[PDB]
Amino acid sequence: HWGYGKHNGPEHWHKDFPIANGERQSPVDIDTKAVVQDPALKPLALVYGEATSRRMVNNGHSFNVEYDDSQDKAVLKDGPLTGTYRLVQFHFHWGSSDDQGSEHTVDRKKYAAELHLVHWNTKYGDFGTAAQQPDGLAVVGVFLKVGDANPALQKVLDALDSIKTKGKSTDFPNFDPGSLLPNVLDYWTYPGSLTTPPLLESVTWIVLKEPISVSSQQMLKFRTLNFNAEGEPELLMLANWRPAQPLKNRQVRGFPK
Ligand SMILES: [Zn+2]
Repeated sequence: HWGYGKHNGPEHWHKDFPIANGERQSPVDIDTKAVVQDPALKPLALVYGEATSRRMVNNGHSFNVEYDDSQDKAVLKDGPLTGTYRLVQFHFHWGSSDDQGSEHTVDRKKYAAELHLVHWNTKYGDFGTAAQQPDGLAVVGVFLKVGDANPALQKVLDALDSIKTKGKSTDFPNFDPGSLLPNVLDYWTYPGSLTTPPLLESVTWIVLKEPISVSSQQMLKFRTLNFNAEGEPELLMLANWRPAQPLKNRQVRGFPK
């Protein structure tokens, strides 16, 4: 019953998911003057060479590109992390116009979209178990800044016609998730939550400082998706972002500064 409209949107999620008003909620605004250095932090290690994409799916809230996380195929290590995290899926958040859509903001600046690469700590054996633990998940966030068309990204947007409505899926093999990363991997990090229900406070957020590009024409395609299933009255997926939440006792750290 949750979504992003007037009566089911982020303001109302707390009715079914009281943790929405928790102490470690995401996204947040990254106040760059407040960012702290920490000598414990390392370079990110994105070990995506053997990444194996499987399918793309419209789940009525966004669309996900799913990865085979049966083995250590595409992993995230180092950065702020202890141990090894496996990539399970990535997905996007976007807005109804180009001036908004990112979930994290940077000194209150909003980008057109935000990509989330979701990973789980292999110490827990499976995603479901990892998801209930403070150190269980790690999500890399990447901003999409309107400008030049992005080839790579197009490679994803072309498949959207095959999954217009809720529950539809399409084969999507051999997509390199590294192709959607900036080449410089400087990051901000803070302890946070999933940005969609159930909003579990089990995420180590790693938000890249450098955006990737997307054109205005490309942004249109995200907005062609349907929230509804086929045979139901149309309700376009015009926007699917949660706004910034109170930072409360937390500090954002930056690497390398
Ligand atoms: Zn997300």
